[PDB]
Amino acid sequence: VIPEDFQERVEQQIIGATTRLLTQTDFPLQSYEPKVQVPFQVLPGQCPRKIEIERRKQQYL
Amino acid sequence: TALVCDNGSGLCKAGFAGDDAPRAVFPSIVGRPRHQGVMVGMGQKDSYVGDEAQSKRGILTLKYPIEHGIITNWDDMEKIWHHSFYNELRVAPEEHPTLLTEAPLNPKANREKMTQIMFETFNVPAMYVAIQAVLSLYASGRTTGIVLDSGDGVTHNVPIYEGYALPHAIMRLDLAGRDLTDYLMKILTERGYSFVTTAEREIVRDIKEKLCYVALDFENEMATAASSSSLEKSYELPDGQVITIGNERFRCPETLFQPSFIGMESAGIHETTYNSIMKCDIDIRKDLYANNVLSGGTTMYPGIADRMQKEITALAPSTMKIKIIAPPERKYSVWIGGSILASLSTFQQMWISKQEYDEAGPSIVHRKCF
Repeated sequence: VIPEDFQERVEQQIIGATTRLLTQTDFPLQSYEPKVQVPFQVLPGQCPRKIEIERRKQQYL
Repeated sequence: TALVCDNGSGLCKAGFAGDDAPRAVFPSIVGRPRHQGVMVGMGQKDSYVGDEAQSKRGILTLKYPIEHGIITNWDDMEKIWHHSFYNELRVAPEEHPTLLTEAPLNPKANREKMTQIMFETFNVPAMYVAIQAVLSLYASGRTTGIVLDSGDGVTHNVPIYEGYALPHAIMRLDLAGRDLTDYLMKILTERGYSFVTTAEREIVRDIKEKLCYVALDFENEMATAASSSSLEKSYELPDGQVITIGNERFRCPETLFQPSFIGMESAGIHETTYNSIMKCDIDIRKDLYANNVLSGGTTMYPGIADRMQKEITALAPSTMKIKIIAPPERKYSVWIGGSILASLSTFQQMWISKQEYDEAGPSIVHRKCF
């Protein structure tokens, strides 16, 4: 048999996931992002732009 | 002996008459220390002015004086002149006739006010006024010319005939180096370099001086730039990040011909100049086609002479020898003209002077002057 429903699986779920709730805050996320001048479309082998943002912010924190 | 001071809105230039170059150049900015009580405690002077103001640009207040080519505040401009005379020129202003320069069509009151402030406060015995294009044509060395002038805060075209400006054919266009920097900033932001701070904006200005150039056949140039990396030119920021610019280098200059990129609707500079000469009279049109001369900072861009030559010829009837001329020093050339003009001994006979200055006084800058 192909049992009926995706929802039946979701109902069968049991637990609260790791991070979803305590992580919540009022702060806007993109607002965290430093300015940095790296283009949008880096040359392959360069870090793509979004990586630089994460790294810089993590260093700052 | 004589002094010459000039303001293409962007940067201002100070020089001794007859010299083949001005003795100092410094940028058109004033700044007051933000706590007056500290300043009076120090005795540190009223304002930083010229480049050291830039060196302190963050530590204090900064303001511009001559926006769109017009005096925004007299008191600031006189502080500029004070700094020029003492710090750059050192001379006693009382001892040396002095030349000051203005954009065209300056509202009449401003001429009188400017005269009054110079004569009464600065105490030189004699002074003269000139309209920038008129001095730049003097540097070119014609009485008979149509001038293109663009200092980074304004641009104009000016017909001048046997040494006079035919007023009605003058036009203003509010599209100048600042606007070009802002458009370039926008399009690099679309690349993702996102210059916004004053320091970065100055870096943009440097990029304009280093790497811009006009296209000829713009659509062909753009296509070839899209076709290949070979047009790329790279630059490294002061922080040591490398930035890479293609089509944008010529595309940014296009805005002069192509103001729809700015979303303003008056036709491009070539068109405006044609329409001006159309306001001038066929009697003199030929000589105007004969002497097209480029002035002020924006003319710095490579190749613009050829682009104008083509586009003017197209807009013109194909029945004259169009001749662009881009005298190498064209931005300084405005001041160079004044330097030679004041060098002319007969201009001493033109001098407006203290004795007249009592009775004939403020009005003669209208009545006697040109």
